[PDB]
Amino acid sequence: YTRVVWCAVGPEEQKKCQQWSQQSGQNVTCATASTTDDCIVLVLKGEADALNLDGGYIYTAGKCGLVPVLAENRKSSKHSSLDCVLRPTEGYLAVAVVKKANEGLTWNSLKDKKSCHTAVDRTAGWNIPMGLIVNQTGSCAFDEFFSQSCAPGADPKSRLCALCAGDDQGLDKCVPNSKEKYYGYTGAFRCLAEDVGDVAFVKNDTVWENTNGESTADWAKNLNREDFRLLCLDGTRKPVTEAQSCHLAVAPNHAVVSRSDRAAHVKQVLLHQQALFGKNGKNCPDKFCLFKSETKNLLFNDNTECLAKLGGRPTYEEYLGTEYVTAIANLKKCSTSPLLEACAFLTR
Amino acid sequence: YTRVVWCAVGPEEQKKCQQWSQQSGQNVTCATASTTDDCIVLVLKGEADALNLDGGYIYTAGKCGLVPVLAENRKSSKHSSLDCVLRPTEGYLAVAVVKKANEGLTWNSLKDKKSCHTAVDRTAGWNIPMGLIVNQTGSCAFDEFFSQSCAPGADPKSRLCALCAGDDQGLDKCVPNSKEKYYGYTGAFRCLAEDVGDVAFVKNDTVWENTNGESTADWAKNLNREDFRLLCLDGTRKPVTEAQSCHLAVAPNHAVVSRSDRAAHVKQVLLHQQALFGKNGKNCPDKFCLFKSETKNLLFNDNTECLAKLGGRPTYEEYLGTEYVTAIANLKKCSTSPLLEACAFLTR
Ligand SMILES: *[C@@H]1O[C@H](CO)[C@@H](O[C@@H]2O[C@H](CO)[C@@H](O[C@@H]3O[C@H](CO)[C@@H](O)[C@H](O)[C@@H]3O)[C@H](O)[C@H]2NC(C)=O)[C@H](O)[C@H]1NC(C)=O
Ligand SMILES: *[C@@H]1O[C@H](CO)[C@@H](O[C@@H]2O[C@H](CO)[C@@H](O[C@@H]3O[C@H](CO)[C@@H](O)[C@H](O)[C@@H]3O)[C@H](O)[C@H]2NC(C)=O)[C@H](O)[C@H]1NC(C)=O
Ligand SMILES: *[C@@H]1O[C@H](CO)[C@@H](O[C@@H]2O[C@H](CO)[C@@H](O[C@@H]3O[C@H](CO)[C@@H](O)[C@H](O)[C@@H]3O)[C@H](O)[C@H]2NC(C)=O)[C@H](O)[C@H]1NC(C)=O
Ligand SMILES: *[C@@H]1O[C@H](CO)[C@@H](O[C@@H]2O[C@H](CO)[C@@H](O[C@@H]3O[C@H](CO)[C@@H](O)[C@H](O)[C@@H]3O)[C@H](O)[C@H]2NC(C)=O)[C@H](O)[C@H]1NC(C)=O
Ligand SMILES: *[C@@H]1O[C@H](CO)[C@@H](O)[C@H](O)[C@H]1NC(C)=O
Ligand SMILES: *[C@@H]1O[C@H](CO)[C@@H](O)[C@H](O)[C@H]1NC(C)=O
Ligand SMILES: [Fe+3]
Ligand SMILES: [Fe+3]
Repeated sequence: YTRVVWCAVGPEEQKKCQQWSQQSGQNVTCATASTTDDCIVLVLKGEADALNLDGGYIYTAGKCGLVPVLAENRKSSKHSSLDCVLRPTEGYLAVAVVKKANEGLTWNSLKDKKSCHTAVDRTAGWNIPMGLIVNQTGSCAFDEFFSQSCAPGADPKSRLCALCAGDDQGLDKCVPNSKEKYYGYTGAFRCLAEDVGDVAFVKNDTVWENTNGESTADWAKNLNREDFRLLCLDGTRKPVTEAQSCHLAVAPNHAVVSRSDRAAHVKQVLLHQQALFGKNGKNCPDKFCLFKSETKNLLFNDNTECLAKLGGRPTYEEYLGTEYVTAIANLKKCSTSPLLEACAFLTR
Repeated sequence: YTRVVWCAVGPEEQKKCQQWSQQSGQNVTCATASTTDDCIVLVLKGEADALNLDGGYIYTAGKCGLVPVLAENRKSSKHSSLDCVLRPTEGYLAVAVVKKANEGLTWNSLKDKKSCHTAVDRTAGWNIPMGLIVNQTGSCAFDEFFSQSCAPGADPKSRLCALCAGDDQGLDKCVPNSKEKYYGYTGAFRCLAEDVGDVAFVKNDTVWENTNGESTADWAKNLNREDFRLLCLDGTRKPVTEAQSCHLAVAPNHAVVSRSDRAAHVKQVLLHQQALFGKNGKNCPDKFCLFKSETKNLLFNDNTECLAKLGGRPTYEEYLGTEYVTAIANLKKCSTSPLLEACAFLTR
């Protein structure tokens, strides 16, 4: 079996996948599922081979025995002659975002506000913010800390999914895939920009990438950077330019995960695949571009220069980092998770 | 060893072979095996010398180091003046064939349909259709694409062998030799003519050759040309008369293969052998006709005028054509093969 079966989450990621298969000549093929946890189960079960996960989902995959393969790398500030595949990975900035018009909304005034999230169990939209909120309150009532939220993945009949809009017919409310209007980085931002929520937990890069006409989709083009403000742990409301000291935490990059037995092969294929269809690649933009999806961060983030290597075969722990592992572990004492609990025997 | 040891597949091909031996005065003799792969292994091992293979089987033979010797060549409409052994080869038309009666079955609704095939790994019955289906779906789960199939050679306990009937006691279900009821071109057709399947992947010529009493065997004689029809890649359902732009792909002719050292010998013996017992032959029909097989396409196709030479020194690649070689290679990224793996190994 020399093909690598990519798991796509939802029809958008699935149609991109379909193309990737065709252009790579079935070097890559596609399994599909509604949610990322379903895909993690597909990879567990041998019906798929690999997928690109947010660090939060990498915690779950690693609890189920999967390992990381290749990290994402995005344009750096240091500017290095070292090649993208060899350049050290940077992290990204998890930040809270508000409309500047809503004054008097600081860190310490978030209770009973409407919040927007990428999805449940992701790093910027959930793990870091909710972990911090639980730490301060001394309470596991993250479910009742906000009046309403949109957090795809949560209990669909809960208040954490009250704000999620579904697709366009309004169906599949709060499924954690891009079919949902407010899924993901982009979706949490949109959720804020149409003021369905008061704060959005995203990354630094989302704010710039969707403001000042960088996205010429409906909601986004008209958006404006100065109308938005980064809440800090201190209690301030700084502008987006001040992200380097107004960030909630530093988040490990979305990385590819696979089973151990299939790791080295998947890496191989992917290293070559990005040569063919990556940023500066032979068939990019002729036949297919792997890291470009028309602003929907499909399969990978759109701002991915390339997939960088890692040192050795790292575990999910080494990759994510002892301290982020602990922050996650602690947030998860507040909440049992089916996939996590079914797998919990693998690490005892 | 001036004898050419022909490999026969099944007792049916074996008993025709036997006669061919006797009349040719042991200029040719017979080895036997259950399947075509087994015969290719006999040629590898020096235990046989040559046999006539479908283009798909020629790819496998070529991965194991065998070379083509003489193509089959069929009654043409054009050129027709250069003698048969010197006439350029034309290819053949791989087509999908359905009962006309079954409306609402085009190309794009073949999922969950019942399929009939010549055998696994052949050009018209397997490689071209499945290759396209895998390309369309972006998925290597071709085994689960059709509800049931008959594809001799597949895992006999699988669903791709569910429909195959065996011989007459029903034994040897789904072995890819003519003793199984739905093996080969003819066998795929019949699988349709008795509606055990909904589509059959065969060549143009099979359709005419079994309809309108062109065959006076049981199932075939009563057939009508217009009760069967050809699905197109566009999605149409045009007549068999319309084969020329409702063809799935162009198929390289069934060719004889041998080991590389024995090629030039086998050629001469065969060119002389067809002079003796061929279409236009001194001992045909008197004592033996090499290209007539009791309507069972034994050893060679029945519509074979003769064996034509090949241009230059061809590899299995050159003969089949750079593009169909790739169509095969990709479909085989979805499936490991024992003989191919042993040959990817031992010859290197
Ligand atoms: C699909 O995946 C295959 C498998 O990796 C890719 O084919 C491989 O790519 C190149 C193109 O010929 C070959 O690599 C080179 O081989 C030669 C030795 O002859 C040498 O320059 C280097 O050692 C280098 O590795 C390799 O032979 C080839 N593999 C096969 C089996 O042909 C292919 O590029 C991928 N295509 C797409 C569209 O994804
Ligand atoms: C927060 O996210 C934004 C958006 O990704 C980051 O800004 C981006 O930073 C890179 C590197 O600093 C910029 O590239 C630089 O731009 C100049 C063009 O003047 C170019 O010559 C250099 O080669 C260099 O790559 C990039 O333009 C910029 N993106 C946008 C949309 O402005 C920012 O660095 C992040 N902030 C923190 C604190 O990490
Ligand atoms: C089996 O194969 C051998 C070939 O190796 C056949 O032997 C050949 O038999 C013919 C006579 O039938 C000989 O032909 C000669 O041709 C010239 C014309 O250029 C003529 O002048 C001679 O008088 C003679 O007719 C030929 O020499 C001979 N070849 C060998 C190598 O001995 C044999 O007939 C084949 N038998 C069957 C049943 O296939
Ligand atoms: C699809 O397959 C059918 C059957 O294999 C092809 O029809 C056959 O075509 C040959 C050559 O065109 C015909 O031979 C002709 O016979 C007549 C005598 O009646 C003669 O006038 C011509 O000189 C030529 O020799 C043959 O009769 C015909 N067979 C049948 C049963 O109709 C057809 O050409 C194939 N079409 C495509 C597009 O591949
Ligand atoms: C089949 O794959 C080819 C490349 O091998 C691609 O160009 C084509 O688009 C694929 N088929 C379809 C229906 O897209
Ligand atoms: C809160 O602070 C940090 C989380 O940022 C954590 O290390 C610490 O254990 C927590 N303690 C309490 C009492 O919440
Ligand atoms: Fe993330
Ligand atoms: Fe064939």
